[PDB]
Amino acid sequence: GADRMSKWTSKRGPRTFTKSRGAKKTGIYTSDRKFVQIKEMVPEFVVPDLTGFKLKPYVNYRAPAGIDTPLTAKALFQETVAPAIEKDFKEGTFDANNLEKYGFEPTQEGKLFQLYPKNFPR
Amino acid sequence: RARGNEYQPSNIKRKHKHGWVRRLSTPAGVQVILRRMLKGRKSLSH
Amino acid sequence: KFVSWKSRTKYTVKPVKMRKSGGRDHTGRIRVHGIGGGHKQNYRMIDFLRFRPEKEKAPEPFEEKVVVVRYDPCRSADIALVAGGSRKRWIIATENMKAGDTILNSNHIGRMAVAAQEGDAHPLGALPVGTLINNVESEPGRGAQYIRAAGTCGVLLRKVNGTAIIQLPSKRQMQVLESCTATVGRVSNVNHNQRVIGKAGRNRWLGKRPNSGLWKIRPLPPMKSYV
Amino acid sequence: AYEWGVRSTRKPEPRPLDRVYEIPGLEPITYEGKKHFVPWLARPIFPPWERGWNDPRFHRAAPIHEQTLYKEEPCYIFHQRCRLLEGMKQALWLTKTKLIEGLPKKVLSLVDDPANHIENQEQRVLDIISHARLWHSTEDIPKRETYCPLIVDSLIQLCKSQILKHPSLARRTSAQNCTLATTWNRESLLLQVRGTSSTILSAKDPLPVIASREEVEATRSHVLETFYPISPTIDLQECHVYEVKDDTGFQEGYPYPHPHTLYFLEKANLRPQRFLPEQLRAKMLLFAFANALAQARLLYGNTAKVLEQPIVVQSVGTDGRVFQFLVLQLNTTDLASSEGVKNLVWTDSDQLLYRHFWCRPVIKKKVVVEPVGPVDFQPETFRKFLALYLHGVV
RNA sequence: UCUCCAGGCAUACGCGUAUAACAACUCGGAUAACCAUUGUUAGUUAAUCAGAAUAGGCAAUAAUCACACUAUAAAUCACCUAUAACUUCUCUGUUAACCCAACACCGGAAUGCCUAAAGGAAAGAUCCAAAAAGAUAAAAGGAACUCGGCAAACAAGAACCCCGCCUGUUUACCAAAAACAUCACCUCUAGCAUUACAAGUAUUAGAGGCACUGCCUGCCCAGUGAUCACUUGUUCCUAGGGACUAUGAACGGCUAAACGAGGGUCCAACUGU
RNA sequence: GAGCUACCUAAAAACAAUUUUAUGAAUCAACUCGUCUAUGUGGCAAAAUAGUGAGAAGAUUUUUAGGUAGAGGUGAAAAGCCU
Ligand SMILES: [Mg+2]
Ligand SMILES: [Mg+2]
Ligand SMILES: [Mg+2]
Ligand SMILES: [Mg+2]
Ligand SMILES: [Mg+2]
Ligand SMILES: [Mg+2]
Ligand SMILES: [Mg+2]
Ligand SMILES: [Mg+2]
Ligand SMILES: [Mg+2]
Ligand SMILES: [Mg+2]
Ligand SMILES: [Mg+2]
Ligand SMILES: [Mg+2]
Ligand SMILES: [Mg+2]
Ligand SMILES: [Mg+2]
Ligand SMILES: [Mg+2]
Ligand SMILES: [Mg+2]
Ligand SMILES: [Mg+2]
Ligand SMILES: [Mg+2]
Ligand SMILES: [Mg+2]
Ligand SMILES: [Mg+2]
Ligand SMILES: [Mg+2]
Ligand SMILES: [Mg+2]
Ligand SMILES: [Mg+2]
Ligand SMILES: [Mg+2]
Ligand SMILES: [Mg+2]
Ligand SMILES: [Mg+2]
Ligand SMILES: [Mg+2]
Ligand SMILES: [Mg+2]
Ligand SMILES: [Mg+2]
Ligand SMILES: [Mg+2]
Ligand SMILES: [Mg+2]
Ligand SMILES: [Mg+2]
Ligand SMILES: [Mg+2]
Repeated sequence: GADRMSKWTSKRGPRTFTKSRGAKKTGIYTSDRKFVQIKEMVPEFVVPDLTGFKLKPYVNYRAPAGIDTPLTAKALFQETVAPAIEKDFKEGTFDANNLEKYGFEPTQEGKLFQLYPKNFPR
Repeated sequence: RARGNEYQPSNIKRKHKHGWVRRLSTPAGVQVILRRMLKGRKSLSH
Repeated sequence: KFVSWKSRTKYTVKPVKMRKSGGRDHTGRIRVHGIGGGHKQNYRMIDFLRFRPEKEKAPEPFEEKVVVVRYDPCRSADIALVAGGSRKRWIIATENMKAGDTILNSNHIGRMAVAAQEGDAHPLGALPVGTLINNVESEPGRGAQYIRAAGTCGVLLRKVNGTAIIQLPSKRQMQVLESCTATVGRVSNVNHNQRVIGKAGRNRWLGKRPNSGLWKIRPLPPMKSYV
Repeated sequence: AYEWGVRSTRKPEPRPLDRVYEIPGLEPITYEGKKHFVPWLARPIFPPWERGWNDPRFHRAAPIHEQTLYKEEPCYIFHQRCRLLEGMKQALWLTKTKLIEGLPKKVLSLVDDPANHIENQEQRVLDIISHARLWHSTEDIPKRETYCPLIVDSLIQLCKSQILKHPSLARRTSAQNCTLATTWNRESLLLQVRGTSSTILSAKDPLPVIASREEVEATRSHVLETFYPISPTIDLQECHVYEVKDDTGFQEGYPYPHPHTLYFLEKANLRPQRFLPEQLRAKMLLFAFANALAQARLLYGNTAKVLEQPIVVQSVGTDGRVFQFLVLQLNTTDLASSEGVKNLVWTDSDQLLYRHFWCRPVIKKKVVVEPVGPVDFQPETFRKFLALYLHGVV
């Protein structure tokens, strides 16, 4: 006589049954049955200053949309890294060991924001 | 006495007797799940 | 899913909570009939190696003081808390033990017979022939396994070389090494057999369920006709 | 010898190692690279894992022998829950004290004086008993864990009202849940007491000495009784990791340096969890003696000697109906030997404040056999209680 | 407003929007009104109600107003020693006339408080037939009824036979009993430990039978001369020669009472049988 | 498949009043059961209703979770019970 198709949520079942609705934890339950909220675990909204900002929600219908060109690794590399290496190659002051000079990161460990595995939310 | 009321609902009993974890505990139960997947059942277990 | 309650590794005088079986096994099927319910009971860990010298002590005869003679739910006989040194341990109590009495536990094998005082533990070699004993142990250092029920006494029939013949309460004669330890006297509750249950309900208190309601020589061919 | 713990309940023995490991020079192929178990590959052997930093939530303690305060010599600790098998006789031996029945004559004479008698004394005590047992709560029958603290606290407040007659009583104050501790030696045994008091009453002046120097010297003839085969340390905690400490309940500089009375409460609801009168007295003596000895060491240092100025401390213990009164005089700090000047303790035991209380009238065939109140109230017990409180003031 | 009825309010488990308003009047309620129905919009708000660091040492002393007592079936972390940490409120439950019975089912359904201050309506309208069901009353009589005093009664008292000792248990849905169990008694099996029996040990445990109690009967235990001699008996060596003997079964008649929705019987009363 | 039922394990709960030699005692509710009769017989009900009855501090009743599965389990044996 039970309903098999509806979702299992905390509203159903006995009182002992409990489960979350998808909210991220903001603290720890210590011994003695005490909740201890952690300030670092609570997301902080980084909101910029919008004074003097010229961009608004919509755009002029007369504004031309551009040709779609999704960014690629090569496109990023040419814009940022290529000029430095090309200039250094002409001067001859280039070596394999010092790729970090141009912006290469040997490892993501020690960075606050790691690209892989990602350690920051959107 | 009057019959027909043999179902005495209890969610703890229902999930323990027929739930996901119960079915995967034995190979016979896993095969139960495989059969229901092959048929296309929307509900594989309680 | 059945886990035995006998999971305590360290000896203590604190009573231990017992789980009942009902006659089932770890499989969950009845293996013995007539077992169910009863009064809730607590287990008091008995020490059946009377001569257990205390930790960090020499193996020489020592004495212990009888604190109290209690009633045991788990046994026909009654138990006595006995104290010596800094150690307390439950033991089986003999016929005449009282609180405040002193009992000896001796390793010494007397070359001559040792006077028999009820409650003291001596090697069977020390005892003289004919002395009633209880809590006998088949093998030296094993621990008492026989004659530990209420009122049961075993006679020491004979001693030859390093072996003695012990007549068990069933009159079955047994032999053991004279190094084995026995306790003098008969076990307590000498009148346990005189008890009258009186009513059916009293047995159900003791964890006993009622019996079921259900209610072969083959002749040889020469005798088959004449059966 | 029977071994405790059936094998089925023990931790299962490790499964045997894969035979590929036995072969020398061969590197087994395991499921380590997969990062999950598979039944058909060899089981990896992992080196012990170190987090690389300390996580308080998952701290792991070092073994006993690695603790800094680990010491070869055992120290037997007496604490609240210890129940001495031999009762007072064991407590007398441990503390090297002589027992005299009855309270000191000076204390007894205080309440014989009519002036000390409180106005409406009997009625107020009866009201305290009724309030402690019945009126204080909304429930039909209060439990001992509530009224046992309440009865004593009410009595102290009743006795504390005598400041009208005696302004000196303003020089003493009370604290609650105070820790007391001492370490001393008895005949090659290192003994420590760790304890607390339900209430501690302390004064700004020392209590008068009860026994004269001649009486203290006369105790040398008295010999501490022995209880073979039971050892003095039975029911004590054998501790190998311990720190030697002395505690009087307060830090140095406390304006009330002299403790006056210690109160101990058997407030447990269940009988098996409640100390018996004999064992309560032993606990009172050891806890009171510890309080006295800690004070002695603070004043006179760590030396062992017979004290020129003895220390007097009082102890009261009750389960809410029975009261035990104890007076201790500390005469010596030379306790290592069992012979010489001995301490003196005066005890009045098993004093019934009231025999029984009926929270609800007893009715038999519509006849009120017993009224709803205290039964067989004994005012004598409170007079002893009042006498000890007034001691050292009047 | 009136007449009458007398299980209500909470929690648990369960149920899953049936909650509330509006709008509809197709379907659903076994009919209307009105909605429990359809559509749309809303709703249940908690730091107290409810759910969701480590290693050592260690315990004889029920509950019942716990005192006195008596009892037997023997009956609920703490505290201490060290180590580590050195200020916190997020998450989830909360509606209802509701659940299990295919139904808006005279059914089943735990606990706390209370017994009307809470909660409800037996009659859609009319008529006053037969038969059928239920309630009340009965002249004279009082079991003449009937298989049977079934049912009913202004009665609800007495007594005896049979069976079972008794309180219990059983064929859910045609048998509640004389059957089963039962204390007591008897027979058989077992001399022993780390998962049942049992952390037990012959006064124990298991298997099974059977009313107990007291009272009877008496299978039986070589003979003859007396602890003693010969004949037997059993073995061998060959009919001879040695070697060796060393209370109680089966049953019964009934403690003899008490008790019973057991099966028969009788008297008194009572009655529309 | 043991959310019914049979038995068991763990943790819990309920039992007013009245008498008694003090209890598997007595009277009688709540509660559990189901003696006898009538109704009902596609019923309110795939076993009920209405009366009348039995036990009602115990071998009592009841709640929650767990256990034993068909060549089997459970059974105070009715070859009864296991949706
Ligand atoms: Mg069905
Ligand atoms: Mg149920
Ligand atoms: Mg039978
Ligand atoms: Mg409307
Ligand atoms: Mg309609
Ligand atoms: Mg509505
Ligand atoms: Mg609607
Ligand atoms: Mg609500
Ligand atoms: Mg139906
Ligand atoms: Mg109303
Ligand atoms: Mg009508
Ligand atoms: Mg009539
Ligand atoms: Mg008539
Ligand atoms: Mg006739
Ligand atoms: Mg006729
Ligand atoms: Mg009739
Ligand atoms: Mg019967
Ligand atoms: Mg009966
Ligand atoms: Mg039945
Ligand atoms: Mg039937
Ligand atoms: Mg019947
Ligand atoms: Mg029937
Ligand atoms: Mg029978
Ligand atoms: Mg009957
Ligand atoms: Mg007649
Ligand atoms: Mg079940
Ligand atoms: Mg009652
Ligand atoms: Mg009865
Ligand atoms: Mg009755
Ligand atoms: Mg009756
Ligand atoms: Mg049954
Ligand atoms: Mg049969
Ligand atoms: Mg048959």
